[PDB]
Amino acid sequence: LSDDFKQISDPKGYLTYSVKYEDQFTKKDKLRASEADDRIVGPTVNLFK
Amino acid sequence: RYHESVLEIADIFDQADFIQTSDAVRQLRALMPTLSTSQIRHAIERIAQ
Amino acid sequence: YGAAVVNIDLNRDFFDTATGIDLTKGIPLVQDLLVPIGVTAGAEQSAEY
Amino acid sequence: VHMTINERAGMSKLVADNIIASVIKSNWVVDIHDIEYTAEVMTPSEGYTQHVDAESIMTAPKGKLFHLQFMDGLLRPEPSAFDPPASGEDMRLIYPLQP
Amino acid sequence: IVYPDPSTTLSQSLSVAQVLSKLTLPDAFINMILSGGDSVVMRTYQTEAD
Amino acid sequence: VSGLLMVLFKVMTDNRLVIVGETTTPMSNTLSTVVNNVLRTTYHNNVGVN
Repeated sequence: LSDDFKQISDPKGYLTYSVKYEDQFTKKDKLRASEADDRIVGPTVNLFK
Repeated sequence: RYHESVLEIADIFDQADFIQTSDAVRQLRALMPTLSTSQIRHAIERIAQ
Repeated sequence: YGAAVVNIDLNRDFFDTATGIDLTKGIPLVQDLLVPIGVTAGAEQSAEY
Repeated sequence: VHMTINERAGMSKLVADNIIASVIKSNWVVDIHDIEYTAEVMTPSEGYTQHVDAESIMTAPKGKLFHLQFMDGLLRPEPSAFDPPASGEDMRLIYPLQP
Repeated sequence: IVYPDPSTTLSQSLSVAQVLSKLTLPDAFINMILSGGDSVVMRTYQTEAD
Repeated sequence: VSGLLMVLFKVMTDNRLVIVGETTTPMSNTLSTVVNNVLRTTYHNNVGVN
């Protein structure tokens, strides 16, 4: 009757996490912990290096 | 003095023509991981084709 | 005369690749039945048993 | 001590080395569970065909079952009376407890 | 007047009754296993004594 | 103060329906133990940070 709502697939969000590390301590080489977990956990471990 | 864990096989009918299957079918089911709705649908399809 | 071990198991003939059954290791391993769906399959899984 | 690892997925590489070094240099008894394997007996003659490492036994994926062969060697002719001796030999590192 | 022979219809349905029985077999089987059946999983408490 | 009047405006006229685009039904074994307890059945594909 009247066109209204729009549909997405993956929602965005207003508030998000932002991290700022410093060097001398960081190790950007290792990004792995498991197999089917490295896709369920991290980025939830790569934003908390 | 605690309990334990056993199985009945439904022998407490002594009435024939029922209780055809036995103990071992449950052991296989519990041995299985867990099957989701879409996994069962996939499993039915594969054995059929 | 001079045989080390003589063991018994599933027949390599009766259950053949014509029905999906494959057993080189001694364990009846099928390729697909129950699997993670949205995610791609693995090179080797315990579910294949 | 008598160790017993249940979660062999969260341990860091340094912890695994400590575990795999204290067994050697302090006689620790360690244990694994999530590891799944298919075992098949092997004849004395010819030897082994495949050998794994003690570092890979600590990083193997939860649901990936590899096979590790066990040496039988029940029937094997002993050496002759005249031959060179030996000096502090074989150390074995893994044992099945199924059995 | 033409009378249709009974051969073409008796065997026609006989094969259709075969497809259904062979098609419904997998889901009546894999479904059967995950039901358990003919079991209970019970527990027995000892009234002291022995 | 003008910038906040743009944030408040953007949320006010926000009409978005949510279709389910992506998922995975992970096999109960590969994910170890702590993570098994955490998740119920299926998850999406873009699990964020927590």
